[PDB]
Amino acid sequence: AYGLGYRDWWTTYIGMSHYWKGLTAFQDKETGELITEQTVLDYPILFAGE
Amino acid sequence: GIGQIHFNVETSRKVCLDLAKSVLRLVPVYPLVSPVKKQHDDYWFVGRLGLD
Repeated sequence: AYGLGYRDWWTTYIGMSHYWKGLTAFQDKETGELITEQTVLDYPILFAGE
Repeated sequence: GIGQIHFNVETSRKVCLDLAKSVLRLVPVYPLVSPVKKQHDDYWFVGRLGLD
């Protein structure tokens, strides 16, 4: 933009879509409960010996 | 050469059954619990801004 000769002023319209923070979650239909975190359920068992 | 020092396959299966029965005896019920307790149809995918 400087190379082509535009000088001395700039006005930018910040977008609607990107400038904010946000979250995503599951909302249960029966009750307004929000689930935002995840977990791994697993049951390792160690076999050691001869 | 050396002989009769390791189990057969069938005895290995029997010992594994015994171990499974013992471990079940210690822990009769499934301990772990999951935050998501319903099928995918029940939940509603929504997006929010930052909490509060």
